[PDB]
Amino acid sequence: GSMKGEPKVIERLNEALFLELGAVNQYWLHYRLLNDWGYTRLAKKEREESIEEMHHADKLIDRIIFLEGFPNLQTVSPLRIGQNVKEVLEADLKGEYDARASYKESREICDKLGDYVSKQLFDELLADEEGHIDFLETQLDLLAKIGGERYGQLNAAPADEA
Amino acid sequence: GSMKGEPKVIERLNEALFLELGAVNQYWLHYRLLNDWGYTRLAKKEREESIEEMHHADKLIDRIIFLEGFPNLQTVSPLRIGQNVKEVLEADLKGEYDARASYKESREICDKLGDYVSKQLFDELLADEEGHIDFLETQLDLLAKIGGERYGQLNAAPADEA
Amino acid sequence: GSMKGEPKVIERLNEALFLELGAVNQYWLHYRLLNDWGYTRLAKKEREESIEEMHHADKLIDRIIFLEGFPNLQTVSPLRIGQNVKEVLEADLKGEYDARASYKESREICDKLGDYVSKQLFDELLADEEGHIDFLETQLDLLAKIGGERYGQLNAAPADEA
Amino acid sequence: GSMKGEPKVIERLNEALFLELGAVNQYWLHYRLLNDWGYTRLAKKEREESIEEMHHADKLIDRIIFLEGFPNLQTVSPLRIGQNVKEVLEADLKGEYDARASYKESREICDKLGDYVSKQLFDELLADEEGHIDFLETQLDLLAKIGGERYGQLNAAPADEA
Amino acid sequence: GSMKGEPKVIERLNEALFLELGAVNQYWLHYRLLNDWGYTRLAKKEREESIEEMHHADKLIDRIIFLEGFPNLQTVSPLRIGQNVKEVLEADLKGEYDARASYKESREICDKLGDYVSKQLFDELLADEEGHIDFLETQLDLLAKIGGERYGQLNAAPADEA
Amino acid sequence: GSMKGEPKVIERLNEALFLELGAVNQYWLHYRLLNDWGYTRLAKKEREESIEEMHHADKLIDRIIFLEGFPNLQTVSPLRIGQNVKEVLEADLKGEYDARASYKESREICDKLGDYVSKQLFDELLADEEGHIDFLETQLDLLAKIGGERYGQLNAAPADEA
Amino acid sequence: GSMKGEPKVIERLNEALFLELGAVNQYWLHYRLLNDWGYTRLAKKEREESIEEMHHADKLIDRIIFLEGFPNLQTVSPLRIGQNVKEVLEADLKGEYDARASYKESREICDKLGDYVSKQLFDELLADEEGHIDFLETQLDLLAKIGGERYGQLNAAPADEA
Ligand code: NA
Ligand code: NA
Ligand code: NA
Ligand code: NA
Ligand code: NA
Ligand code: NA
Ligand code: NA
Ligand code: NA
Ligand code: NA
Ligand code: NA
Repeated sequence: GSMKGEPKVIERLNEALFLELGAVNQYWLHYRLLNDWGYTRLAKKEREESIEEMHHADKLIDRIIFLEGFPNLQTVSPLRIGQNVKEVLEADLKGEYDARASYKESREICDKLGDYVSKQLFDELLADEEGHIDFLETQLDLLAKIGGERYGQLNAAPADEA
Repeated sequence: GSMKGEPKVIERLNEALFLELGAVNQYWLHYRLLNDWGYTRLAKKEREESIEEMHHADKLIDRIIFLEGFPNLQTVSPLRIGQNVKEVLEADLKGEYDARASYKESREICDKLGDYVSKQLFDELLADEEGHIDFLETQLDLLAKIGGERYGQLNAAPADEA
Repeated sequence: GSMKGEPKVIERLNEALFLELGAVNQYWLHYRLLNDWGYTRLAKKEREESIEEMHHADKLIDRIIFLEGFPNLQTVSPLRIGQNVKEVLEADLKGEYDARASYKESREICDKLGDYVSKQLFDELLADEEGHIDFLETQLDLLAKIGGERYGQLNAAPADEA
Repeated sequence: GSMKGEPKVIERLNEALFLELGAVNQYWLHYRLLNDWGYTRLAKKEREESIEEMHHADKLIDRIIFLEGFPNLQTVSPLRIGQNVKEVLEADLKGEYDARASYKESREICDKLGDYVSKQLFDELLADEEGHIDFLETQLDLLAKIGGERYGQLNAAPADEA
Repeated sequence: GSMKGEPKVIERLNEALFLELGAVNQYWLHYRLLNDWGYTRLAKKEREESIEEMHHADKLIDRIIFLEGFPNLQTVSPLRIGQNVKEVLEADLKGEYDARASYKESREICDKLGDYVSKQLFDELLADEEGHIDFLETQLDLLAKIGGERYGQLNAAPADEA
Repeated sequence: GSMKGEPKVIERLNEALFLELGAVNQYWLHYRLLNDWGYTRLAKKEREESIEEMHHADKLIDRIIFLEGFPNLQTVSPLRIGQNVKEVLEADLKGEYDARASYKESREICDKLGDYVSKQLFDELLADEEGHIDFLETQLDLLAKIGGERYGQLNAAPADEA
Repeated sequence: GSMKGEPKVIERLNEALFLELGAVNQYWLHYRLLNDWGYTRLAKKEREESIEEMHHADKLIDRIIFLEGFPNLQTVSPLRIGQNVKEVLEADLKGEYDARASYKESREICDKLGDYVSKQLFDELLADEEGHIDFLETQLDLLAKIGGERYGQLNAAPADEA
């Protein structure tokens, strides 16, 4: 018996890790920019989401090592950095769709190759990303309906607690 | 002695139940839509009002069974589903006026037929619906005065607590 | 990228919602009847199960809206209303088998169409319904073995706590 | 201005008091008999119901004195005393129907004569009696369905807590 | 649908408000006079009753606004100000009878015009006023039986707690 | 509707139970041997793992009964009993690989036959066994790197707490 | 007045960030490898040090944004990944010396250009890195003196708490 994973499974896991490290760093930078712009409420959520992506990355790393593969943390996927509140949300949403599409294909490859526990891991990440797509599309819907300046005000703190 | 109710009283009670199940379901769907649109504060109130209508439905069911009638939960009254915040409030208000008018006529029929305890039940529901008409007309007054986009912002949560 | 679901997936979700609203209402009416008949212990469980079905309905509604579909709360599936304790259990069991069969087919359609998160939702509901089929078949087994009158007594409260 | 009530209103109030003192005493004796027969659970409920009828009697006495009438506590309405559990419930039910019919007629006379606060008092007692008719008819339904001996066992305590 | 009340209903509500503001002010002045005269116990009750009348006034104001009428707080009904303890009680009693008679007629007009929730409000105020007529007639009965000077002493505090 | 499972599904469930009872007993005996040899820390973990396998066996038994099959607890799979610390870990690892391979094939058969809830149960056990394979391969890696005598010392308690 | 930093200062800050993201990822992977190898005590320290490097990265990001520069999180410095405990410590030490040398040069450039607050930030990071060089050189000294296998045993947990 051996836990040596399928090379294609470890590749999909590393591709997920590539995207996850990009998302961690994009959310963390969006956090710092949003805070510097005054949108301290959205910034706090952005930092929470960076941390959620760190947990995803950690689960992927752990699974690759268990499959006796080598996790690649040397590179991170292309960042999309926004220059105003709406661009930040739109950039996050595009990265979420990239993750969604990647994990859907990955769960299918793991299933086809008989690695059902890795398949399960991609199924859990897929559900998590769809939840965050929910959130981001809701925020962009709200921003369109009440307008960007009111959306920014709603997500800014007053000066005595900024 | 017999608790067998007047057929016309059980009919009025079932007509109230018909409307009440419609209101439960309309408020619950309005809850889920409002939340998905970002108006998490109005959504929470909408869900509270759905639950209040469930309690009305439950009292009606209990009274019909006590009168040895058969409660009908198979059908629900026509739903009015809004597509923006103002339409949601307007749709709820129309259903409240339907309930108000139905319960006013029902208290009169129960009184005429000598079922004063059923009459009392319609009197309590009538007062409750008028309270909710108060609330909805106040919210629509506020929305007209400060404008729909500011009313939406007021009833939305920031992103770190949405 | 788009969260617009497959029309056939939203149809299966709405078909589940149709059945779920029927189950909510059947369990709630069975609750009120059982209580009126004196079987206050079985009534309390029936009301708990109605609430469990409300949570199922709520998850389905939320998923349909996320897929940008329109949840239908206007109609509810045909109710089976029992006229004694055993008929109540038998009627609930038939509705559970309807839900089981519907969700099994739905998980297969979602899987075939590539909506694995909706598939997951049907998988969780399927497990939940099978648990309730377990319970109902156990209760009907007990009722057959100790007899209906002893089963009724076991599930009735004494008069000072009824 | 004068609080001197209508003679016919005080008569209806005294007629209610007549019935209420009969119900107090019938429930209290049924309590002591049921306990002596071993049905300690039903006995405890019977004693609770005697006390509920004492509160009704007290409200009637207070209202008669406020109307400057003279409450009659010299006589009590005919008691119906059962000789087994089912007869006790049937006897209580007959007295409840007597009270119900009396209070319905009394609320109508008070209303016709313009004493709306006395009318209200009869409306509250009417609702209370209908609740107790609910309870008694439920218990008699249960007794018929599981049988009198099982109903007695259900409402008896074991010997170490009788 | 419209909550625009019947003009005659708003008139009755405003007539009640007229009397209620008079009662508030009469009880508050009677409070201050009684205290200045040394009857600190009766004064405290008088101030409590002023506050109870404020709550009545507030309910009336709220109902008029809900009916889309305009509450009139510009005028207050004629005050009856006593110059000794017995005159204070007699003056309060006369105002209570005025309120009682006004609310009885008002509940009848609201009922006739189909505004059963306003009718209910007058029914609740009517019961409340009859309770206070009870109290005042009891106090005047006591004052006649033990004599005015003993009644005054009973309702005065000693000098170290006056 | 019927919960009568596929005969091949109950066979796979019973095959899992066969292996699980073997693992329970192998871990429990390894516990007692390790303790007797002085390796009280590894012994405590071994006993914890026996109990984890008991929970697996219990879930399988429950599922077989729900499918109206008959759980077989008469036989247990071949035990591999080690005679030193490294052999104990190697023997546990071989049994874990047997369980892993059995559950992977079983999830595939349940899926093919349309029993997705039984499939889910094998998916959860599969993930659990892979976690324990992780642990055992890590311990064997550590034992090779620091040497068996140091690994034994690390997993022994001092004499005043052995 | 303007907070627009010197381009060369932002370059040094971004060069520090480049190294810091490499250190975060190297420590996090070393954490997961060490844990998988059984050295759970050293793994926990490695994860703590990854987090310390995250705080350094965060301070650098914040300072770059304050200087109106653009933080680069797209690339990370070359990782040195060890394949046994001693190589892990040696690889961490080499990265620490790279950071030390980079921050020493950076504090000198910031000082020369008159950005004393950025200079201060490099001075604080420099002190922090020298503390971690202290730790790593101490651990490598200990490993040489007691031997690698005893150093590994010392930094491994027993099986009941691994
Ligand atoms: Na993620
Ligand atoms: Na605003
Ligand atoms: Na209602
Ligand atoms: Na009337
Ligand atoms: Na369900
Ligand atoms: Na599949
Ligand atoms: Na009574
Ligand atoms: Na008043
Ligand atoms: Na197992
Ligand atoms: Na650092």
